[PDB]
Amino acid sequence: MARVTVEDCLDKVETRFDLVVLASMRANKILKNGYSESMENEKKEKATVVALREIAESEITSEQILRNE
Amino acid sequence: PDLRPLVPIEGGRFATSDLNDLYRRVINRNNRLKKLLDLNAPDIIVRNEKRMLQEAVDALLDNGRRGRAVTGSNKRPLKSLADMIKGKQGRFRQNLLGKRVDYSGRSVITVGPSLRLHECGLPKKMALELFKPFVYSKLRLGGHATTIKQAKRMVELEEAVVWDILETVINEHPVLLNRAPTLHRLGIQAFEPRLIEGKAIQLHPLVCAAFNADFDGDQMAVHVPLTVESQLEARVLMMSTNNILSPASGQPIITPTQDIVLGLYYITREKEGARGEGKLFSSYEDVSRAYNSGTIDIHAKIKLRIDRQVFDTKGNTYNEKGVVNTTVGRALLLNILPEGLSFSLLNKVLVKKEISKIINQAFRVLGGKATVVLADKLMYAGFKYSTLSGVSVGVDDMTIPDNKEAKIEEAEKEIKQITEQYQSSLITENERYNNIINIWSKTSDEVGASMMDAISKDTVSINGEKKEIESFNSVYMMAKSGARGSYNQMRQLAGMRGLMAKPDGTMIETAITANFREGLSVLQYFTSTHGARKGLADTALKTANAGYLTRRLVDVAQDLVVIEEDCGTDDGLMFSAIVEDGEVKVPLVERALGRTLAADVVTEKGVVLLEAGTLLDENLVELLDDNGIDM
Amino acid sequence: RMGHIDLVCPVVHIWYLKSLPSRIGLFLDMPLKNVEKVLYFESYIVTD
Amino acid sequence: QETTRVLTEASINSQIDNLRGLKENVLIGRLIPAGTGLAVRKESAKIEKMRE
Amino acid sequence: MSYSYAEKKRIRKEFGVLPHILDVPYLLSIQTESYKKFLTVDAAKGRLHSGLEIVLKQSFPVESKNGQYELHYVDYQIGEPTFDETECQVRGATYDAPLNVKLRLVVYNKDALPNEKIVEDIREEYVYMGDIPLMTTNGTFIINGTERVVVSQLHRSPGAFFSKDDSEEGAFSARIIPYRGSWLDFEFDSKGIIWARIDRKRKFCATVILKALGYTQEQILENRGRYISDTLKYDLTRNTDEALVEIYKVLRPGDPPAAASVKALFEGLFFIESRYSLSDIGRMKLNARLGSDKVSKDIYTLENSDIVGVIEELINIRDGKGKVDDIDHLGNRRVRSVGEMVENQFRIGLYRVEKGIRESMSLVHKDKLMPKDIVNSKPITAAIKEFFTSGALSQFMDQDNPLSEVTHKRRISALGPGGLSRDRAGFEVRDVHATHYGRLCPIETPEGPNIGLINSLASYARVNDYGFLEAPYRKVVDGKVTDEIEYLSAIDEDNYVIAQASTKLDENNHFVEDIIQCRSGGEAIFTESSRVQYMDVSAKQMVSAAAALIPFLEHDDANRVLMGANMQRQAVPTLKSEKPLVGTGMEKIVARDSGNCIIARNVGEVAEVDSNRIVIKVDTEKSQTSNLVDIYSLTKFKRSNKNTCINQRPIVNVGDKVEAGDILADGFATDFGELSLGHNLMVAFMPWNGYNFEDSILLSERIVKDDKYTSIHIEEFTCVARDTKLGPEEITADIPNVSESSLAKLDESGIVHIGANVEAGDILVAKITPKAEQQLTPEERLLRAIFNEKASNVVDSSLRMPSGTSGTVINVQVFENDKGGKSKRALKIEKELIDKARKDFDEEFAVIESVVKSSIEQEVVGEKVQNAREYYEEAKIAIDAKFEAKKKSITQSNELSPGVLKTVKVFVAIKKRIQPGDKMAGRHGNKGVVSRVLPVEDMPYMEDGTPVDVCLNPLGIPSRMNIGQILEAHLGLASYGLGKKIEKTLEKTRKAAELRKTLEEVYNSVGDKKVNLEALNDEEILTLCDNLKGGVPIATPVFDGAKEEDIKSLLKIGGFATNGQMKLFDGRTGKPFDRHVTVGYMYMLKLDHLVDDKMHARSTGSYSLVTQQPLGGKAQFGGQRFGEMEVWALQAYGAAYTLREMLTVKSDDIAGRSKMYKNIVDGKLTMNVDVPESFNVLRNEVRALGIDMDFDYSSE
Amino acid sequence: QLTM
DNA sequence: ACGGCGAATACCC
DNA sequence: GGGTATTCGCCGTGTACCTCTCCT
RNA sequence: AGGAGAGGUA
Ligand SMILES: [Mg+2]
Repeated sequence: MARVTVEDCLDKVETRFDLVVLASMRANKILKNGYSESMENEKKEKATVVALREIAESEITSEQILRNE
Repeated sequence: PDLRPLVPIEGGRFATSDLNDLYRRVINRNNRLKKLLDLNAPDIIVRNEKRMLQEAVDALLDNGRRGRAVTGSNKRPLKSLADMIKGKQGRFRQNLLGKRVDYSGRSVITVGPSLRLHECGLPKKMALELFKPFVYSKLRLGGHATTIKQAKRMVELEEAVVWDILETVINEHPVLLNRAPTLHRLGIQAFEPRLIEGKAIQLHPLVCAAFNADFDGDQMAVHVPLTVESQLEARVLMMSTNNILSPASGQPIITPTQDIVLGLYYITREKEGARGEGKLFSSYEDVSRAYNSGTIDIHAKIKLRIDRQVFDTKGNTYNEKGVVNTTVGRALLLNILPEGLSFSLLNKVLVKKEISKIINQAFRVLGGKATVVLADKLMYAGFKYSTLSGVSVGVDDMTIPDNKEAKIEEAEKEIKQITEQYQSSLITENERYNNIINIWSKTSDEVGASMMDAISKDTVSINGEKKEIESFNSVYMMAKSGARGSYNQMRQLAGMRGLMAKPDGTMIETAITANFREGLSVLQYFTSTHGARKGLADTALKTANAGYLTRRLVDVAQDLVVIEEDCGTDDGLMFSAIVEDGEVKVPLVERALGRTLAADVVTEKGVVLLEAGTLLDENLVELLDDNGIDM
Repeated sequence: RMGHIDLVCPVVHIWYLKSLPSRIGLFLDMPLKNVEKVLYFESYIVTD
Repeated sequence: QETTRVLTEASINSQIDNLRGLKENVLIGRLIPAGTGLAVRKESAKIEKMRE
Repeated sequence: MSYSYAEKKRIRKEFGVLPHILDVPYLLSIQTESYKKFLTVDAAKGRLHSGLEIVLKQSFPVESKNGQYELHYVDYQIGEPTFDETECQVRGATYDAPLNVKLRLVVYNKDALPNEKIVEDIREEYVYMGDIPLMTTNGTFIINGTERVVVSQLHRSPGAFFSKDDSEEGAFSARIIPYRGSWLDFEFDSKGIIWARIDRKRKFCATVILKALGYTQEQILENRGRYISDTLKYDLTRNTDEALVEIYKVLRPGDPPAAASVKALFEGLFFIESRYSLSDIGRMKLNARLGSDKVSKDIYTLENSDIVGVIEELINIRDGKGKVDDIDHLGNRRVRSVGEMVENQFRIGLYRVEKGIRESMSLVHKDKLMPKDIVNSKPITAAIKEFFTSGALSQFMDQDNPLSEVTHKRRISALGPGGLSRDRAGFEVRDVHATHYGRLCPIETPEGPNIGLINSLASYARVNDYGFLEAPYRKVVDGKVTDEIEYLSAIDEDNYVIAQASTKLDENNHFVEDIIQCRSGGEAIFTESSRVQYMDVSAKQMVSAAAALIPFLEHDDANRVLMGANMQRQAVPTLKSEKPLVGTGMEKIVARDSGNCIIARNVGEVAEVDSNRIVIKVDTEKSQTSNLVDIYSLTKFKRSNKNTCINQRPIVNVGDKVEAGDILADGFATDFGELSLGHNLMVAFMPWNGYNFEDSILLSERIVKDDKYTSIHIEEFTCVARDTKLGPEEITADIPNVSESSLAKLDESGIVHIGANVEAGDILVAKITPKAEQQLTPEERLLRAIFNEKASNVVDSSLRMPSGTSGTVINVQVFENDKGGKSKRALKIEKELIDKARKDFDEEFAVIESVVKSSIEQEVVGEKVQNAREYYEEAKIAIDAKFEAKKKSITQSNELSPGVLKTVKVFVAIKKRIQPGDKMAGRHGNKGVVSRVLPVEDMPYMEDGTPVDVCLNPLGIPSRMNIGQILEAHLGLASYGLGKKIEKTLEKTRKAAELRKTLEEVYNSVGDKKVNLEALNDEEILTLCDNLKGGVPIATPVFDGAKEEDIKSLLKIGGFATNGQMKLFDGRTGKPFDRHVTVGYMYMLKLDHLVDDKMHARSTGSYSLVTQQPLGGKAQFGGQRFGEMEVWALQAYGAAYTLREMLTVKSDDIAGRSKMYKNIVDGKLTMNVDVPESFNVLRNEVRALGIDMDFDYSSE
Repeated sequence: QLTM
C-alpha cells in the first residue's frame, strides 16, 4: 500500500471483483514474458503491482485491450 | 485397505482399526454358518447362528442403533462406518469444511505502535520458514547455488546473503492474519509484512477492535497466499485499508480507542485563566514554535487565523477564513486535518464520539486513503500527548463524598423503623422486603450522585475567583473521555456497592455500604461472590448457544448472492418509525437510509418529491423529515 | 480398489429399517415392532 | 446435520445434486459461484464473443 | 519479632489489629492423614483396626465345598520397599512395599459332616498378597518414576433424600442411596398413586415391593388416606412369588420365571453385604432422617422397616408435614480421599482372589497342601496398579513452583468415578452455596468448562471421620467470647448465629455494638449481638491458601482475585530468589508446609556445611537419645514435572546454634524460608508511547542484564537399544557414513560427554540397528558407479537433539542389558560406577562415625560402654545395605523393556532470559505481554537520576476494580524509602549503637507490633541492617491489613509525599512531565507462557495416511486448522481463488502439492485442482455401505 | 452480548 | 442433563 | 370412526492451540 | 501414526 491505491483503479473498473480478474490477466501476461531471471532481481517490482498500476494510470492497458485473444 | 490402515507401533505391535475388528467379526460368522449349513446341523442352532450373522453386519454398518454397545478392548464402543461420516468429528465437518494447511504459522502478538495501518511485524524466524521455496528459487536465480540442494543447505546454515533475499522476497507479498474465533469477516485481514527480530507478531493498534484482540496473551495465525490471483485478491479485497467501516452497520472500525482518546481529550480541553491567554497566532508553525518554548500553556485560549477550503453536503467547496477563538491544544491538531474538512471538527473537546464523527466525515467527503492517513496521524498525536501529560492514577483520585456517612446512617434509621413496624405485625412481606430494598436502592444512587459532584467539580479562588471549575481529576477524565470506564464501575470504587444478588435473582436484604477504597469486610466480600460466579458461569455456558445459532443461520442463508442489477419488481414494505407506543425510539430517517423506493413519495398537499427507484442516501433523507413524511 | 464378501444368508440393511420412518416397515405396511421379530428370528410370516 | 436421515432418503429417491451452491462447491474444490468466481465467468464470456 | 534462625536475618514488619487464636493447621494433612488410616493403627484416635485389615478381616473364610478346608486370616505386615523415593524416579520404578498375610488352614477326617475341618492339617504361615504403593512424606506417589497426586472427591452422601422436581404439583420422590448397591427410589403423582423403581427399570407400582410381607390386610393396619388405597386397589398380585416374578420381569428382559432364581435375586439385591452396603453413614443418616433407631448402628443393609418408613415419610412430605432436601448443601455431600479409594480397589481385587482360591482349592490334588499354592496375588496388584496408572483422579503433579504442589494436594473434584460430568452438570452445582463458608474457597476455580467443579479447600478446614468438611469457631457463652475452639459441620451450624473475626470487642470480650452483621442460617443478617453463639477464629478462614497470598484483597474485585490466585501457580521460579517486600505473612507457611525447605529435627549446632549436605551435632541433653549426629543431604539441579529446576541451598554457617524446626536450607523458589515467585520492580503508572497500549508491558533492560527473570530449564531425552527381529540394536559409535567432524563430542562409546555444549541437530547417543535389501531406483544406478558406494548391513537409530534447542549436558545415565555378561566396556563402566558410588558412601560414612567419635572423646577426656559401644556396628550395616543395592540392579535396575537391551538418558540444561513476547503478571489479577525492552536512558527517571523499571497503563485499573494493585505500589514506595533510610546510615558511622537506633524509627514508629530489637546482639544487628538495604519488608494480612493512615505515616518517614506520586523526567529530553506520576514497588511474576515454545511456522512437512492432509500440533511439524468459521469469512469477502487453494493445493490435492512446489521453485504458473483426496475417501466409504454416490455428465 |  | 420434535398407542368425543 | 393425550425415542448442544501419561 | 483420560491458554 505504498504507491498503488485501489481507489485509483476503481475509477476505471467495476465491482472490485472485475479489478481482480483483469489485474490477474495482465499479471499473467507480464510473467509469461520473462520479467526476471537475467539481470533485474533487486531492480524491479512485483508483477502484481506493476499490473495493478497500469490500470490506475490509464497506462499500457485499458480494460478493453486487456484481452489479447 | 489403505483406508483402514495397519500402521505399526513402538515395539512390535499394531494400532489396528475398528473396521478390521468388525470385518473379522463378520467373516468368522459367515464361514461358521456356512460349514454349519453344510452338515445339516439342527435348525435350533442354525437359526441362532443366523441371528448372530445379522447383528454382526448391523454393527459393521453402525453399532448403537439396535444393539447395546458392541465394544472393544478398552471398554469403549467400536467405531462403525456410519460414524466416519457423521457428527462434529466425521468427514464433512473436520475434513471437508476443515483442512489443515501448509505455508502457515503461529505466534504471540505484541503492540508495535509505529506501524502504518497496512503493516504487520513478522519475525525473521517465522518468515524464513513460510517463504522457503521462494527463497530457494531466488537463490538459484541470482547465482548463489546451482542445484536446489546447495540452496537448501545454505538456508539451514542461515547465511548472510539469505537475510536480504528474504527482505526482497516478502517485499510486496501480503499475508493474512486470523484470530481464534473468526466471528465475522473482519477477523481475517491482509497486511504487508516487515521483518522484525524477536518471536512475537506486532499488530497495529487500530486493527485490534476488529480482531477483538488485546495483548494479555492472545495468538494469531499467518497464512501465505501463493498465486497471483490470490495475491491480488489479498490486496484488493482483504487488505486492512479497505475494511474501514463495519458491514453490519455503517460505523467505523478504526476509531481510536483507549489512550489515543485520552491524549486527544486532554490537549483539547481548556483552562480559563492560563499562561499566554489571548495571544494571536497566524499559523500552526506559530503555535508550535511558541509551545515548544515552555512559555505558553496547552489549555490556553488563543486566537488563530485560518484560510482553508471546505466541501459541504452538495459537493460544493466554499472558503473558510477569519480569526477564530481556539485553544493551544486544538490548534496543534490543525496540522493533520486534510483539505476538505472544516476546523469546526477539531474546535471542540474531542470525546470518543467526536473522533468517530471526524473519521466518518473524512470517509464520506474525502474517501479511502485520506481517512487511513488521518487515523494514523490522530493515533500518533494521542499516543504522544498522553505521554507528555504524565497522566496516572493514585488512591486520592477516588474521592469519597462527605455526606456518605450521614446518608447511610439515615438509611439505617429508616430500616430500623421498618422492622419496628414489622415486629407489631403491621406488614408481612413489605416490612421485611421491597421496602428495605427500596431504601437501600435509593441511598445507593444518592451516594453515587454525591460522588460525581466531588470528582467532577473543582475549586479555585485566586483572584476572588472562588467558584467551581471542571476538574482535571484522572479518574474522572478517563470516564468523561469515553476512553475507559463507566458510572457504575466508578460508583463502586468510591461510592457504595449497594445491593447484591443471590443467584436465583432475589436481592440480599443487607447492602454493601462500603466501596473498594475503604475495603470490604469478609461477610460483605462473601455475598458478592455469588454474583461473580454466576456471571463467570453464564459467560462460558453461553458461547455454545450463540455459536449454534450462528451456524444454523449460515446454513439457511448461505447460497443467497446478488446476481443481477434489477428484477423489475414494484412491491416492498411500509417502513415507519419503530415507536414503543410511547415515543419514537428510532426515526424513519436512519431506517430508510440506503433503501430504495418502490412507490412515489407524494406529499400531503399533492406534489411529489422523489420518484420510485431512487437509492436514498444522506442527501435525500432530509426531504423525508423536512417535508413531514412518515411512511 | 475394493473386494467383497459373499454372504450366504441375506441380511437387511439397518438404515432401511431403523431410520425413523422405516422404508421397509412402510413398503409392507407392518409396524417395525413386528418386522423386528421376523428379522431377528422370534416369529413367522406367511410369505404365501 | 442428520446425515443418515438424509442419505437414506437421497438414495431411495435417487436424487441428483446440481452443484450450484456455495457449500456444495467447497467439498469438491472448485470456485464458489460468488465474488471473483462469478466475475471470471462473466469476464470470460466476453472473450469467446470477441474471438467471433 | 526476631524469634527464629532465619526469621531474624531479615525481620518483617507486621500490620493488623486482630489477635492470634489458632495457627494454620498443617496444610497437607488431607492426603497424609488418610493413607495412614489405610495402613496403620492408632489407639489415641480410637483407630484400633487399620483399614487395610478391616477389608481382609471381613471376607476371608472361604470353606470351598465340604472338603475339610477353611482358611482364616490371622495377621499381616507390610514389607520394606526395594528402593527409596529418590531412586525410583531415577530408575523408573514405583515406590511400593509388599504385603504379607498370615493364613492358617484346618481339616478333619472328612466325615458325615462330623466337623469335617476340626482335627488335622492346622498349618499356618505368611503368604505374599500383593504390592501397595506408599505415599511419600509429602503426599505424592511415584508410579513408574513419576510423581502423582490422587485428588479428593466430593460425592453424594448415602441416606434417604426426598427430592421434589417441581414441574407439576404433587410430584415427590424419595431415593435411598447406598455406598455401593442398587438405587431404590419411589415417587408420587398429582393423581395420588405411589410408585416404585429399581436401578433404572420401568416404573412398577409401589405395593409390589411391599410384598416382602404382603398381607394386604396387614398393610393398612400399619399405614390415613386414599393413597395406598389407590395402590392396594391397583395391585393385581396377591401372592408373594407372583409379585416377585412380576418384579423379575423388570430385572431381566426375555427371561422365564424360576422358583429359586427369582427369589434369590430380590433377597440378594438389598440384603447381601457382599453386594449391597450402606456403610456406617447410610445407617446413621437414615436413622436421623426417619428419626427412629429401630435398626442397629452396624446393620449396613436395608431392614424391612427402612422401606415402610420411607413410604410413610414420602406421603407425609406430600401432605405438608415435612421438608424436602437440598442437594447442594454440604451436609449432603461427603469427601472421599485417597485411602478410601485404594481400600475400595483392594476390596474389589480381594473378592476375586477369595473367589479363585476356593475354586482351585479343590482342583489342587497333592500331598501336604501348604496355603501358598492356592492363593494368587495377581488380581490385587493388578487392580491397585490400574487405579494408580489409569484412574482419572490420579493425576500428574503440578510442580512449576511450591505453590502449584501445595494447591494441587488440597483440591476437591466433583467429577471422577462416582461423580458428575463437565457437560451433564449445569448452573447449580457450579454455584457458591451458603455452606461453602469456611469449608471451600469461593474464589479459586478454573476459568474454562470446569468452573465450580474443582473447588480447592479453605484455610482452617478439616474433613472429619465421616467425610464432612468442618471449620472452627469460638464459643460465645454468656455473651462473652471465650477461647474454646470448636469444629462445626454444615448441618451443625445451621442453627447458630455466627459473627465474624473483626467484630469489635471491649477488654472483656463483650461486643461493643448492638446490631452487627452475622450469619443466621448461612444467610447474612443484621441482628442483635445478644443472639450470637459463635465467632470465627481468623479472617483468612474463608479463603484458600493461594488467595491468602494476595495483599489488599478486600480492595479487589472477586473476578480479578480469582485470576490473581490462579496465575501465581504458573510462575516460573527465577535464578536467584527474592522475597516480596509486600506480603501477607503466608509465604513462610506455604514454603514450610511443603517439603522443599530443609528443617532441623533436633537442637544442635552446625558441624559441617557445603552444597551437598549438612551435618548437625545433636545437643543430646535437650534432645532425645538421637544418633548424636544428623546428616541432611541436599537436592541439586533436579528436573521438575514442568521441565523446570529444583535446587536446595544452605543457609547456616559452621558453628551456628540451631533449634527444632529451624530452616537449614532453601529449596524450590524460596528465600530464607519464604516463597519467592518473582521480583520487586520500580513501576511507573503512566502511558509511554503506545507501548503499554492494551495490556502490553514496557521493561527497562536494566532488568535483563541484572538477570532478574532468568530461569533454568532441564530437558531429558532418551535412546533405547531394542532387540529387533532382523538384527539386534547396538549402541556402538560406529555410525555409518556420518561426518567425522560430528564424531568429536562423543566418547569412545558413542555417548556425549557430560559438560559439552550441544546445538540443535547433534548426536547425543549413537545406536545402530540392521538394514538390508536396498534396491535403489535406476537414478542411483546411473550415478552410483562414479563413487562405488559401499553396502550397509546396519542403520542408525541414533538419538539427535531436536530443532531450535541447545544447552549443556549435565548428566548421562545408562542401564544395560538385563541378565547378560557385558563386554570389556559396559561391565567395566558398571564396575567403576560401583567402585565410585560405594566410595562416596564410604566417605559419607567415614565422617558420621568421625563426628560420633569426636563427641565420644569429648565428655570422657575432660564406664565408657554405654553410648560408645553401639554406634560403630550400626553404620557398617548402612554402607552394607547401600553398597549392594547401589549395584544390586537387574542389570538395568528394571526389566529394561523386554525386547530392549539398554536405555540411556541424557539431561540438557539451558538458561532463558525474558524477551518481547513473554507473559508477566502481578498478584492482583493483572497480566500482560512484554512489548519492548527499552534502553535505560529512555525510561522516565526520578529527580536524583534513578530510572524506572516498568511502565504500566493506568487505564486498566478503574475499569477492572482492582485497587489493591495501587495500594501495593504505595506501600512499596514506603518500604523502598524506609530501606534507603538505612543505607544512608550504613555508609556513615557503621557502629552498632547507631544502627540499633535508626532501626527503631524504621520499625517501631508506625503500628502496634513493636519488633523488639533488644534481643539481637551487635553481630546480628549488623547483618539485619545489611539485609534491609533493598527495603524493609512489610506484612499485611488478607482481611486485617494495613490502613491508609499507616501507608501515609510510612511514606512520610521515608521522605515522600502522602501519595505515591512524584515528579518524573522524560528520559529522552530531560524535561519533566506535568502531572506527578504514581511510582512504587509492585511485585511482578513471570508465567510459564514463554514465546519460545509457541512460534512454529511450517512450509511443507509430512501428511496423514488416510486423509493425506498435513499433520498438526507443532510437535510433528504442525499446520494450522483453517476451520469452517474461517471459510465463512473468505466467502463473505468473495475470495474465491484464496479459498480454492486453501482447500486443494495447500492441503490434500496430492497431485497438486507437488506441482505447486515444483512451480514455485522454478518460477512458473499452472494450476489444476483435480479433487481433494478427502472427498474420494468419503465417497469410497459411503459406498462401503450399500449406497452408490458418483459423478455424472448432465446431458438432460 | 445478549442473554438476559 | 435439557430441549424440541415426531411416530405410537390408549382413553374419551 | 374420530381426536386428542400422554409415552417414548432421536437428534442436537462454539473456535483455535499447548502439555502429560497410557494403550495399540 | 491413531485414540482415550487429565490439565491449561485465548
Ligand atoms: Mg486477550
